[PDB]
Amino acid sequence: PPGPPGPPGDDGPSGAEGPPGPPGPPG
Amino acid sequence: PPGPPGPPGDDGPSGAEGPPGPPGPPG
Amino acid sequence: PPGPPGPPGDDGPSGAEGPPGPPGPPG
Repeated sequence: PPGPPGPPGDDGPSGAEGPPGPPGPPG
Repeated sequence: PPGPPGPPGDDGPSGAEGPPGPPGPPG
Repeated sequence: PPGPPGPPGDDGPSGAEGPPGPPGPPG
């Protein structure tokens, strides 16, 4: 009689920080 | 025998908001 | 005995794009 499956894995790491925004308005 | 490994974890959470974009064209 | 835990999940999605940059320098 084999054991039950192990616990579900942890959630992965957080994704990277988002890319920079669009360029600002003209001065 | 031991049970098999558990189900794979979910994807991680979303990253933080990106930084501000480049400064606009000069006046 | 129970199995090993599942592998940790994938890296999450990227954070949202940043806000628009600061306005350009003055003329």
